[PDB]
Amino acid sequence: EDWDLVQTLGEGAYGEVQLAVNRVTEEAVAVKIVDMCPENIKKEICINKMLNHENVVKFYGHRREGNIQYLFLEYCSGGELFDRIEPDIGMPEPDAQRFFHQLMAGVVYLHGIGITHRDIKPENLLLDERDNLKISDFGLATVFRYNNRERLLNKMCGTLPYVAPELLKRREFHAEPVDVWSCGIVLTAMLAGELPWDQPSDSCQEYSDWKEKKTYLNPWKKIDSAPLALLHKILVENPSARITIPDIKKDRWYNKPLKKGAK
Ligand SMILES: OCCNc1ncnc2[nH]c(-c3ccccc3)c(-c3ccccc3)c12
Repeated sequence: EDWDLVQTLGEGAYGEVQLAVNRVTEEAVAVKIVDMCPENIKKEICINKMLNHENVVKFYGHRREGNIQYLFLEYCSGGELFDRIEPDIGMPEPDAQRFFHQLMAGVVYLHGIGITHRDIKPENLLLDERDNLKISDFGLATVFRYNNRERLLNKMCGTLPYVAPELLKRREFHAEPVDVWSCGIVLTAMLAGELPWDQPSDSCQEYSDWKEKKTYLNPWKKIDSAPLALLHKILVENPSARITIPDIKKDRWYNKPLKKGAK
């Protein structure tokens, strides 16, 4: 089945994404369009074929079509999580907890099959029709485990506000703690409506304030003791002392009843 390109959802750097609706079955699917150094897109396709989870953007197929590559993907009519975050306020705590539960479920899945996303942020977290979170954009993703053997990462990538301090300070570093750190920055953004720092370096005043436990300053003063205590465990400088995902599922705020059922 071939598809018709109706509208443009959003032009994201490398090219554009379009709402491709078939005119027979009316099945809606997003379509990333990248103009082909084609090791970035060919790696993205292989990793996408491995994926199969409720909190990850599904990959249906692809088409070389001469020079223009067409990644067919799951359509998410809700848009980005970025746009559900009101500046300076964040969102209701119950909403933030549900999105965090779904984010952890998706990140647990990826880490279980040996994949790290490497650029988790509200802009890459899409929402479907019933507001379920789905991790998207695996163009920076890579294998950190193969045949039950971990491999350290050496490539610096991602986004500076969301990036863990060890990838700026160390030549090599574990992949999983980096993903956990960025999930913690996403949580901060959901509960405060702002990012805590430009980068986690010692040459950044805001980061140094956080290490000195000065939680009377923004954004920490907007949060609340329960989720803040979880943030104290995630945003630990040393990745070996940093909390893991199994232990995040045992956290008090993570298991606090807050939100009601379906409407
Ligand atoms: O898989 C990541 C590719 N992008 C997408 N994939 C799958 N479903 C999607 N819905 C969207 C989208 C939905 C509502 C409004 C705007 C965009 C987008 C979107 C496309 C470009 C930029 C940002 C978001 C999208």
